[PDB]
Amino acid sequence: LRSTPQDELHDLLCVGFGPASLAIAIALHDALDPRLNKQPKICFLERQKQFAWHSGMLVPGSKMQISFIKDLATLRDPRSSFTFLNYLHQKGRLIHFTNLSTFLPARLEFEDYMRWCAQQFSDVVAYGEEVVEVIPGKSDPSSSVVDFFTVRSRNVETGEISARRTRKVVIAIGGTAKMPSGLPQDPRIIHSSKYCTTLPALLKDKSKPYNIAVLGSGQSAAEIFHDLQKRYPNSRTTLIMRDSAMRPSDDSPFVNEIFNPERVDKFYSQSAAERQRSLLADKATNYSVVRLELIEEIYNDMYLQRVKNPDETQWQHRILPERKITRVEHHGPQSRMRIHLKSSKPKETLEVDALMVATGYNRNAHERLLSKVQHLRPTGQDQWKPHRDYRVEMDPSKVSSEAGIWLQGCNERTHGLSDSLLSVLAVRGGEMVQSIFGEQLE
Amino acid sequence: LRSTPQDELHDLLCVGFGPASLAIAIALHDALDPRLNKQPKICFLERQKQFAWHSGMLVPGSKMQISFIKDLATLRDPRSSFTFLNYLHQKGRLIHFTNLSTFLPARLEFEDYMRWCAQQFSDVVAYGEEVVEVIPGKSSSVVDFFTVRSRNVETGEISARRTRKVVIAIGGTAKMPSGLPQDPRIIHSSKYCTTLPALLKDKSKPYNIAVLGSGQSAAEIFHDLQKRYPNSRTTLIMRDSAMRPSDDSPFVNEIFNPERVDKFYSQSAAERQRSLLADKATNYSVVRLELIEEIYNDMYLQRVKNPDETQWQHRILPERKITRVERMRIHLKSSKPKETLEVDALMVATGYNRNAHERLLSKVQHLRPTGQDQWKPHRDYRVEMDPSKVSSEAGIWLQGCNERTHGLSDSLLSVLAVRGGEMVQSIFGEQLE
Amino acid sequence: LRSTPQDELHDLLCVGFGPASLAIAIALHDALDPRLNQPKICFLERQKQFAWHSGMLVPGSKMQISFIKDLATLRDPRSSFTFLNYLHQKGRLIHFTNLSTFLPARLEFEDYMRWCAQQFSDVVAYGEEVVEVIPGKSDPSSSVVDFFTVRSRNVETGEISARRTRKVVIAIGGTAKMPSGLPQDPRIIHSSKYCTTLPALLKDKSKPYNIAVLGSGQSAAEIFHDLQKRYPNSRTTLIMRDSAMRPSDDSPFVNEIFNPERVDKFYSQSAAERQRSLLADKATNYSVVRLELIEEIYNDMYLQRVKNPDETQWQHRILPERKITRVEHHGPQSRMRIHLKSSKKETLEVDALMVATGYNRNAHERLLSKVQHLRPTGQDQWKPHRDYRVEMDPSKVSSEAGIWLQGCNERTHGLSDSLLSVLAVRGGEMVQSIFGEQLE
Amino acid sequence: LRSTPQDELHDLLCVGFGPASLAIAIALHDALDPRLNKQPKICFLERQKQFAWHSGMLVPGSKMQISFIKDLATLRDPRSSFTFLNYLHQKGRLIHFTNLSTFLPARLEFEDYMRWCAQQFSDVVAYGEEVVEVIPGKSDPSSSVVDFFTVRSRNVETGEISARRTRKVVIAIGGTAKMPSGLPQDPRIIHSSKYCTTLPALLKDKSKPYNIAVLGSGQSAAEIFHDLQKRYPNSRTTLIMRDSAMRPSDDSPFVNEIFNPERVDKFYSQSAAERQRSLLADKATNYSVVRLELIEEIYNDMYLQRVKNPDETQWQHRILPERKITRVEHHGPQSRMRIHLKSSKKETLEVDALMVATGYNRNAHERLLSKVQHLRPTGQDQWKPHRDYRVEMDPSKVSSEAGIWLQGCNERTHGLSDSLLSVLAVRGGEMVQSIFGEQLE
Ligand SMILES: Cc1cc2c(cc1C)N(C[C@H](O)[C@H](O)[C@H](O)COP(=O)(O)OP(=O)(O)OC[C@H]1O[C@@H](n3cnc4c(N)ncnc43)[C@H](O)[C@@H]1O)c1[nH]c(=O)[nH]c(=O)c1N2
Ligand SMILES: Cc1cc2c(cc1C)N(C[C@H](O)[C@H](O)[C@H](O)COP(=O)(O)OP(=O)(O)OC[C@H]1O[C@@H](n3cnc4c(N)ncnc43)[C@H](O)[C@@H]1O)c1[nH]c(=O)[nH]c(=O)c1N2
Ligand SMILES: Cc1cc2c(cc1C)N(C[C@H](O)[C@H](O)[C@H](O)COP(=O)(O)OP(=O)(O)OC[C@H]1O[C@@H](n3cnc4c(N)ncnc43)[C@H](O)[C@@H]1O)c1[nH]c(=O)[nH]c(=O)c1N2
Ligand SMILES: Cc1cc2c(cc1C)N(C[C@H](O)[C@H](O)[C@H](O)COP(=O)(O)OP(=O)(O)OC[C@H]1O[C@@H](n3cnc4c(N)ncnc43)[C@H](O)[C@@H]1O)c1[nH]c(=O)[nH]c(=O)c1N2
Ligand SMILES: NCCC[C@H](N)C(=O)O
Ligand SMILES: NCCC[C@H](N)C(=O)O
Ligand SMILES: NCCC[C@H](N)C(=O)O
Repeated sequence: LRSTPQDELHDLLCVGFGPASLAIAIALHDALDPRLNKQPKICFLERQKQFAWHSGMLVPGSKMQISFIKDLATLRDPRSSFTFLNYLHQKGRLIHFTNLSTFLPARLEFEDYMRWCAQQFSDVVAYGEEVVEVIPGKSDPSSSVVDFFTVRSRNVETGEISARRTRKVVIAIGGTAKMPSGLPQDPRIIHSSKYCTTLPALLKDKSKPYNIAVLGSGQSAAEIFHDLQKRYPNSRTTLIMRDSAMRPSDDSPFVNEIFNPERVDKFYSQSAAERQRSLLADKATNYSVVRLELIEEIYNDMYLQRVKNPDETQWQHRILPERKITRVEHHGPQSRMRIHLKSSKPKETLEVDALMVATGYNRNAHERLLSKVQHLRPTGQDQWKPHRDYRVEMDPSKVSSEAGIWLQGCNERTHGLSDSLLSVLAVRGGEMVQSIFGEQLE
Repeated sequence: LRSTPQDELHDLLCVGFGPASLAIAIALHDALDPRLNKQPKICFLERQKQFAWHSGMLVPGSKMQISFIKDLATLRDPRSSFTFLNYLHQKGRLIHFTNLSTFLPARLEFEDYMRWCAQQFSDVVAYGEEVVEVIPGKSSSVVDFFTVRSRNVETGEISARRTRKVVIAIGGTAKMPSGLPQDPRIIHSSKYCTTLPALLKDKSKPYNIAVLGSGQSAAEIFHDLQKRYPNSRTTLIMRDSAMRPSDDSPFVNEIFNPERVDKFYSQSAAERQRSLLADKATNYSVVRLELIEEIYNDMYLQRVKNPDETQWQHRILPERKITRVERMRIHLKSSKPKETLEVDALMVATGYNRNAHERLLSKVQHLRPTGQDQWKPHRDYRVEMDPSKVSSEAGIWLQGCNERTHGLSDSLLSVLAVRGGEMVQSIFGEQLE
Repeated sequence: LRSTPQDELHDLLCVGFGPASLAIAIALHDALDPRLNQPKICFLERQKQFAWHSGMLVPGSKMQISFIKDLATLRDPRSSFTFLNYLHQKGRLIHFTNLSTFLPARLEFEDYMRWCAQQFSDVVAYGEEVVEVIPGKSDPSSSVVDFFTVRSRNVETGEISARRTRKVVIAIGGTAKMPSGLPQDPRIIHSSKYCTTLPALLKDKSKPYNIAVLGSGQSAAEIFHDLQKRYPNSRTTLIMRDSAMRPSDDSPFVNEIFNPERVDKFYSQSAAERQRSLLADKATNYSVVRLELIEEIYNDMYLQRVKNPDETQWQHRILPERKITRVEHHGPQSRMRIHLKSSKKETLEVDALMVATGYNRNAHERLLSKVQHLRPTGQDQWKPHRDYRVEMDPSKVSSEAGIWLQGCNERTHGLSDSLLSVLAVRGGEMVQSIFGEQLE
Repeated sequence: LRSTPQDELHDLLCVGFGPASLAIAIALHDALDPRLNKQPKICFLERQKQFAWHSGMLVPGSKMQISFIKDLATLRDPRSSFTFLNYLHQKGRLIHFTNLSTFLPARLEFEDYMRWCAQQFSDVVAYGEEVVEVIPGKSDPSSSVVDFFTVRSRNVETGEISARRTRKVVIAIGGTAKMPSGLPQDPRIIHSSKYCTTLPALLKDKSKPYNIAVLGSGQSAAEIFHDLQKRYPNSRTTLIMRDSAMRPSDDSPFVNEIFNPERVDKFYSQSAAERQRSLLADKATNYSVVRLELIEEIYNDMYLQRVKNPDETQWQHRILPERKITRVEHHGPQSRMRIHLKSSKKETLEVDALMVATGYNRNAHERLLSKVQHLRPTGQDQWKPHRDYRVEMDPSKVSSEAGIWLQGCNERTHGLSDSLLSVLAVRGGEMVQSIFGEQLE
């Protein structure tokens, strides 16, 4: 994809360059390849200084939780140059991965696969750009009708505010860390999204006997609890969960069909109540769950401590189920905080050097980013309403049919449990290219 | 165990000789064995003509869903002669089972294990006897024994036995949808292997057979039908969108540990009810993952041959409910808050109710304390009796129907070895000291 | 690929259209595709349509090789002839993803190869059984051989036809191997003819036939296991010389001998090291069974032990360390009498004996008999170079003419030679060696 | 079992208190329990200061490679108190092990079970006792036939020599470390049997970037190669194997029937040629093989290194196949040795240690029995045990009330299960009937 001058009127601007935007960029490339099919002025803005995929949780040994066939191209076109298999071949690694007999690459490897993808679009991506607002624009003096948008971004290095004009906008900014409201702010209280990048700076000495607590019972909580035991081999770690136990993620094959690309149509057209009941019944596919293999390795590690000492209170690493944090003392010059625990049903204290908080994410950042254009929604809406093709509803007497804003990655409530994942990314990128660029390339 | 003359006043009579009563019999044997602990008058009444474990569902290839370590003795005393490993050694099969490298024996094999246990108690078990009522007795207004009346299934004659203590261990009764009519071609899962072959005699005919439900039994029946009638057209009808996997992940699975019954029983009703609901995936409306996948590959091969799933020989109809049954004509609607199948048979795999003891005890429920509409079992499974109406040497115990008070392990094999031990100490404890 | 008129001088004629030749046609197609980067080519195939070992497409049989080792992906994952691309064209890619397996059903993997093969219909002549490769000399003044005449028998009409080509590839797989001393009888059927021939012999699926199976490898286990479902009342007997079925090896360090990049290193080794290396890796391919199938068969036997502790009474039995000493097959009797002795006093009466004893890969020697005098003086076997071209006497054969062997070269090229393992990459090298300079 | 006074004439003296002898003592207990069936003078001598099972190879995370049902009692009688399942019950862990859902306990745990068994026989076991010779004895001067043996043991603490008299002797001494001949003696060259016990004493600082080499391709080499990478996370380890690859151990179910106890009869009665051919064809069940799960993990580790750098030669931890050591230079002050390698059809490594995982020889019984070697029948140069493991003696030189039995060193005559735990439970039973059968009847 060729770059467009920054001051020119773009056909599309995407906010964020994570996998969701990357799959749009790939799909456009493939849609423009005569070899694969029957140029738009595009750019991408990403706040990070270079492409990176959840680097705070690139835990040593952590694995993907989705078949590599669900990559950024293969489900739309296995012939694409951006398949995961073509990447291995380009690296001289395909025969070697074949002998792994796994559908589950290491997270480190799949991120390098996406880095290999992203770097081929570097001419159309501006890194170190934090988008802060979308502002309406009207190109014609005669009309009060909005027919473009001005996107404003702050450069993370200079702080300078730059402005770009585009006819259409995509918001693909993933999630922001979700914290329990009652925890106080403190350098020693670190969300899972920043585990690998900040906790080593906080606890520099790998051999010191730190007390480190982990809050949560889902995949990130189990991976952090397990990694800590290897990363700090002399530590005393504690897993604090509201649930009675870690529970297994569900990717049994019939259940897993809710993630098929062709289900988005059927999910979207069902009623709101039916959608919420469906999301709840399938909660075990994605939320507050741990891969069984990790459950079993952690259970075996607990069992070995039981062999060595039958008294669980003396174990080096413990799990405290059905617990909730009632108070955290974080004042004073001392190394450690005092966490107060009660049962999580409708006394005990831990002194810890750090509390890792694995409570997931919110996906509501588009509301702050779009506030200066929310007066363009149809009358009476307090939320953005994406259509099946992901374009939000605008008042048609206020917005031209040539302008629009699309949302990506935050539509689980309307489009299904695959919306925030990689599951439908290859196909969605294709649908998006037809939606945003169809008539232009036709 | 030696027999007691039928006309004598027993120390204990157990109603039903399924695994729960068998473990009680085994625990008593071990309690009386000097090798294991350095005789009470007992007897068992069983409706079936001989020992059998869910004979309607011994489908070919069906496996146990619980480790063989959870047999009728091992968790209580690994040295017992009634362990599953001791049974295999007695059969000359222990080295061969070792090499299977499985904790989950065939259900056919596990039934044989318990049959082998049961035959060692043949002298105290009366088979072909349907208990029909438990009546109070007064040896005064204080009740100090119970008269248990049973109908012989062969003669129909009503026999009567007197006992100081009674155990009700009668498992469950088939739970049916209220809207199904009575017809020989509508069969609960409990009678699948024993009744459907007599109905569908010719294995090669193109029968249409429907299977109702989405749990382990529905999947086993659905899958077995395709092998048993290879030209049939089968349909699995589920209210749910998919079969879901059973959970025995190791931390979740500790709720079935024997020492958790103490903590579970002492929790409040609300905590017990919420605990049961969150752990529902361990036992209800769930299928062993291996079977889900096996069935999925079978669907996949049909997809290879025909991309149109509506033309497939064997189908799954998710999110459906039966609205009427009129070959029978099944009418289906969506199960969310006009389809028809014509079927030669309807298999109904909807589980069980365990409330059959209430009718069996109806004539003694006036001995409960004032204001009770249900039997209230204590931790040791003894039901509360009015202390001014029933002597303390008399009482009634419930087994297998106490999930609400004692946890999800109550109707399963999980805690039987240990529970038998508690039951023998509960019921015969002071007698043996 | 466009067809070449039959009477014209071809650049390449391949004998056989199985997977080995199929990887060649796909490779040449891709070499000519501008997205990824015409010779006069034709393929002759004895079968009337494309088919891959149809006698052993037993129900539930699975591949023993990763779908990644299909006919294109290791050479170019972008090719249109990949297995993942096949699934996508059939609208089945998402459903296969949820299978979570690298091992498709053999029935499915054959449909993928048929789907590929159908795109070359214009350059494949089916129903043509090649019978000889004859020398040709274009110049009456020269004694030099510079083209070859391939004669093929029409399987329907019996008519013989001749096609001329400068270069020949022999890609004809293997021939059924039978133990000498078994006699010929319609009730004695090699594994290669199981699905196509046994139903014609034993028509009644419910009759209590006695059926014996000879061998201890993958096909023997699959036939033994399939018979029990196909004839549910039968008595089956698996007769093995070995003491037990042994598991096939695709553990990851060992499995690298099948890497495409091992063909160079293996080939450059001496005969002794090559003969020794093949021997040490026998468990990857010969007289071995998929562990999962071993475990299933074992579970079936254990259940019979639950039902009856006397092994002699079992419906289905395995007889280890046995050899067949004699077969009585004349007489009006439906059944044969197989006489057994230990292989270090048994008779079986059987309605059929299935023989799962593998293949020989020497059939090209008869097909090349009329050109073997072009070999260098003193050779008794065709000597394939690294690029699979056989050594010819350079004073007898022009440098523009040659013959290549495919699939029969394990002795020089390693255990992957007769499998699907290196076909994608080998198809590509073959196109470079045969057509490289032409496409310059 | 009740102890017998040291100076008295014993019925049985066992050299060694490892698993083979432990199953015999357990079997004798169970034979004497009226609870299990319808006391002989016994004592056990063990060189180690207390019971231990290959503690040099109790690698963290190491698993058993045999189902727990093949413990020290269960195949002979599941009702014994010495079963693995009963041990868990005594330790209050049975339900917790059940939820593990594995037939393969940790090596750490299974050793603890045998320690739990062994401690119940502490009264008949003399630890720290190295038996050095067995000496013929004649109770009647005028008769020329031997009817007892004197077993002499050296105390590892004091050096004091102790002699004990017995009518029957069992030799159950496991193996001695087998080293390749061309390797020299050096403290930085340590056999695998001494890994956990010696290597940390050599390489004290776990964080320095040591070069450590491992020689071999079987289970022990892979276990040590994998463990070094976690134990010394900054080290560079090298696995050197003569074979081209690590190969999976075979315990598939039909092949695995060779370890069934009832097969010992059929195997023993085969001719030497058939037995030698049988051992070779089933070699992948026990020799130069690694548990598949470990192979796959080591392979995943190599693959991740390939992800980080495609050039193998720059990798931290490497595997060098089809290699042989042609020379080791180890003289001088330089901390590292120089290993010289050639293909096994000029490469050199500087190493701080060479771990040698080359298995064992089981011929130590010949030196120990040298002073009784003249009692064998004429023309034998090796001890030949009968099916019941009793060695052949000249019947004119030794009374029938006396004899010597071998345990664990009889693979050649009794099958691949002989050196393992596979038949210990049943064999212990046969041994008590052979040695004490008439005595208890
Ligand atoms: C540790 C961990 C592990 C997994 C997963 C999450 C996490 C945290 N996921 C789910 C995950 O959401 C998914 O893998 C993708 O990251 C979805 O990509 P998105 O593009 O929607 O956003 P994502 O968070 O990937 O990327 C969003 C981008 O937007 C940028 N951005 C934010 N604000 C901006 C602004 N104001 N201006 C410009 N740019 C901005 C961010 O920097 C980021 O680069 C997953 N899914 C799956 O299918 N399989 C799996 O195995 C996993 N595993
Ligand atoms: C098909 C199937 C498969 C499984 C299971 C159930 C079913 C239906 N279960 C759970 C099952 O309930 C449990 O294994 C035991 O059978 C419970 O034993 P009870 O004897 O308490 O009931 P159960 O039904 O076993 O026994 C009750 C007995 O009383 C008799 N009876 C009833 N009424 C009577 C009367 N009025 N008079 C005299 N006798 C009477 C009955 O005939 C029966 O023999 C299971 N659990 C587990 O832990 N692991 C597993 O894998 C499975 N698998
Ligand atoms: C039951 C079974 C199962 C498997 C396998 C074989 C068998 C029999 N194979 C091994 C097999 O060799 C391989 O898969 C490929 O078929 C190799 O194909 P070839 O083209 O080399 O010849 P192959 O035998 O496939 O086909 C050669 C073709 O040549 C044609 N032909 C022969 N002689 C002729 C003549 N005289 N005139 C004209 N045409 C002629 C034949 O008709 C045939 O179609 C396998 N491999 C693998 O990599 N993974 C696996 O899981 C398996 N599984
Ligand atoms: C690291 C490792 C791991 C395993 C195994 C071996 C090794 C090295 N084995 C095989 C192993 O040989 C077997 O488990 C038992 O050790 C066999 O016991 P032995 O009694 O033959 O003695 P073993 O070799 O156990 O012990 C012999 C004893 O004799 C003593 N002794 C020696 N000489 C003496 C003397 N001169 N005087 C006094 N005492 C003396 C020694 O001190 C020692 O205690 C195994 N098997 C299996 O079935 N499953 C498995 O998973 C494994 N795993
Ligand atoms: N959390 C990851 C879920 C991935 C999903 N099961 C899929 O197969 O697409
Ligand atoms: N017969 C199967 C050979 C496949 C080979 N192990 C491979 O991985 O290429
Ligand atoms: N090397 C350990 C051998 C274990 C053996 N396969 C058995 O089943 O006894």
